Amino acid sequence: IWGASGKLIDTTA
Repeated sequence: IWGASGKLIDTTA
């Protein structure tokens, strides 16, 4: 996950 993957999961890891 880098930035935003879809909508709800927004974490830089």
